[PDB]
Amino acid sequence: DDQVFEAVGTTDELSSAIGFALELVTEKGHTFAEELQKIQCTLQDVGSALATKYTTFKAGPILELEQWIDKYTSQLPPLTAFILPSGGKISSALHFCRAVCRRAERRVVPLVQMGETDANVAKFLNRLSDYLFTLARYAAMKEGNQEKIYMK
Amino acid sequence: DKGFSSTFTGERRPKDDQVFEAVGTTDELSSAIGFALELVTEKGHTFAEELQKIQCTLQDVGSALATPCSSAREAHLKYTTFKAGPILELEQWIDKYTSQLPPLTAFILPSGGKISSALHFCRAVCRRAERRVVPLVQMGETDANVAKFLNRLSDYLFTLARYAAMKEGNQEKIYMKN
Amino acid sequence: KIYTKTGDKGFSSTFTGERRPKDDQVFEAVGTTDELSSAIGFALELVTEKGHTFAEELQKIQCTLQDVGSALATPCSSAREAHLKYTTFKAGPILELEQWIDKYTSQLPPLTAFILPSGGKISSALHFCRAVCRRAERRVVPLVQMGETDANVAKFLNRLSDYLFTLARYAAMKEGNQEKIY
Ligand code: B12
Ligand code: B12
Ligand SMILES: Nc1ncnc2c1ncn2[C@@H]1O[C@H](COP(=O)(O)OP(=O)(O)OP(=O)(O)O)[C@@H](O)[C@H]1O
Ligand SMILES: C[C@H]1O[C@@H](n2cnc3c(N)ncnc32)[C@H](O)[C@@H]1O
Ligand SMILES: C[C@H]1O[C@@H](n2cnc3c(N)ncnc32)[C@H](O)[C@@H]1O
Ligand SMILES: [Mg+2]
Ligand SMILES: [Mg+2]
Repeated sequence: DDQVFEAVGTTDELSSAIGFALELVTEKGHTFAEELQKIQCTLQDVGSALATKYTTFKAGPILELEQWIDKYTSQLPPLTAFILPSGGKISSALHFCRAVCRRAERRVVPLVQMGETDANVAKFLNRLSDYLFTLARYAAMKEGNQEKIYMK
Repeated sequence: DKGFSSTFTGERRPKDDQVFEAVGTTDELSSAIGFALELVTEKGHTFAEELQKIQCTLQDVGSALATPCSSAREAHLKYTTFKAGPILELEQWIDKYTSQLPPLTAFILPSGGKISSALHFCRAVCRRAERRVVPLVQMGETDANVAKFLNRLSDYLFTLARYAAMKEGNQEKIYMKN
Repeated sequence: KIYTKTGDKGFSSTFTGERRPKDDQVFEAVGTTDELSSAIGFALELVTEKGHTFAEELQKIQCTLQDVGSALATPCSSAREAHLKYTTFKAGPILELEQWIDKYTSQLPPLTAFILPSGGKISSALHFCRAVCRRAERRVVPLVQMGETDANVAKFLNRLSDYLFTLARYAAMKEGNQEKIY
């Protein structure tokens, strides 16, 4: 079906964007680079899961992401408004990765609502967007960059 | 719910609604512009300020797209009506750059320095957003000025790409048949 | 002024004079093609040094993608409704792409594994180009199922994805980056 190819291509697109983003880390040894590579592998797993009456998609990564998300929010100031995308090359590419990921979630949702894919796949992509947002904020913080908010 | 989410007026729709594709593509555009902006190394450039104003305006179109006219109460009025001011700004800025650029006579390929390339990418993403917003406008659900703004933003990003290539002294590649 | 405002109400022109809404399948394939070309254009500027052959090949693909856009914007049905010519797409670029694919393929270690997009900035950037190129192919195949666009256009997008993948492996190899596996 053409819906499935669209889901798999958009998940591929997400993974490739994360790959480019990762190439933006200058110093090695950053734990979130390890996390982004684990996410790339999980993304290959959701791409396999989408091609099938639907295959079982392990719920493990969902908890992993949630744990990482709590880890980074614990170090961040409370955010209460919309931020403009910025805050270092890493943070910007991660916000682009975030938006691409939400496009992927929209491409997967019809398949889940039709019974052709495990709901855990959409749940994983939904939480992956929140992880991408919180991580962008954390990278901007660790570089000492503004985090510009607009309101009016 | 999972698979579902809400509009600013309280309508709960499945995550693949026209409005969610619209606001998400508006988000993708704002973020592409964000990376492009992180590519200006030298500070004080006025077009950095312009791209940031555009990011704000885009957050405003995001609110407009998330408030359908068919469900907009009175309190929501200030979001359904999208004043045309930002559009005029774009027109003015384009005129500003056009007086500084050589006359354009051929098809340009995306090129001309990292900023210029990033802006051509942003333009393509902008036109995708325009395609995702037009269905809402032609249905009566979002102010036409939003599509008008995105349509002019495509031309702004194009002339800005050209200006950046000029100021870096990089020469755009021209389309060549065969 | 360079803008006309004839698009301000959501409508636009194909190359046959027809006026369709901006969300039409032809405009979706033309835009996705436009986008792929711009992504290749940005990748083209991660080349550190001068005079790479694959940079010339990419700029050429860009030209060919302009020609793809032109073709896609000329739907065959409106071509016989408007008494226009046939608007063909030649096979030259596909055969060329296949040649370049062979040239790189023959130089890199075989691969049995699924690789993660990575391998340096050029490599990862070309993998992004590859995903976008596939999206273009997916936007074009409905147009050929309906008989509006020559099927060579789809085939060329499909061998362009193969070209970009093998070029990313080739860039990763020449850099000494190793593509990550899992
Ligand atoms: C879904 C799918 C995709 C999805 C998602 C895959 C993912 N998990 O990330 C997307 C769109 C991302 C994709 C991309 C690609 N894929 Co694909 N894909 C498939 C498909 C349908 C199943 C893959 C899968 O998930 N299997 C289950 C998981 C668990 O597989 P796996 O056990 O780990 O092992 C696989 C690989 O080792 C591969 N393998 C086996 N023999 C060979 C030989 C060669 C030369 C290669 C390269 C790989 C390979 O096949 C195994 C089974 O799928 C297969 C077709 C099939 N085999 O039925 C093609 C297939 C594996 N893909 C293929 C290709 C060509 C590619 C791309 C290079 C295409 C491109 N231009 O983008 C890229 C690879 C880049 C990358 N690594 O990201 C070819 C590989 C053979 C070849 N001619 O090179 C296959 C066999 C399709 C075909 N019939 O030609 N793909
Ligand atoms: C449409 C929409 C979007 C659109 C864009 C809207 C825009 N203008 O840019 C898109 C899809 C881009 C989006 C993205 C995000 N959003 Co949103 N979005 C909404 C929605 C449905 C309406 C927003 C709106 O335009 N309101 C009107 C404008 C004028 O309000 P405003 O005065 O400027 O004030 C708003 C902000 O202060 C916001 N706010 C309150 N708490 C928080 C917390 C955070 C972290 C943020 C970013 C904002 C925020 O709430 C106010 C009213 O909406 C609201 C839900 C709702 N309000 O019913 C969710 C909502 C604001 N979004 C939310 C989230 C989580 C996000 C994302 C982080 C999602 C993600 N993981 O990527 C990003 C943030 C992007 C950014 N800041 O750059 C949460 C925020 C609260 C929370 N739980 O943390 C909400 C409340 C939805 C929810 N129940 O989870 N969003
Ligand atoms: N948002 C878009 N996405 C994809 N293709 C488009 C889009 N808008 C226009 N097109 C196609 O590309 C061509 C150039 O678009 P262009 O923006 O120059 O004109 P327009 O938007 O129709 O009118 P205006 O001059 O008011 O912008 C059009 O003739 C049409 O083929
Ligand atoms: C923050 C707001 O974004 C919207 N929203 C929820 N999920 C997605 C998605 N995957 N893509 C785009 N927009 C989404 C909802 O309106 C939510 O309230
Ligand atoms: C690697 C797998 O990708 C699938 N495939 C082929 N073309 C596309 C495309 N444009 N987008 C997404 N998936 C595609 C094939 O079915 C193949 O098995
Ligand atoms: Mg236009
Ligand atoms: Mg024009």
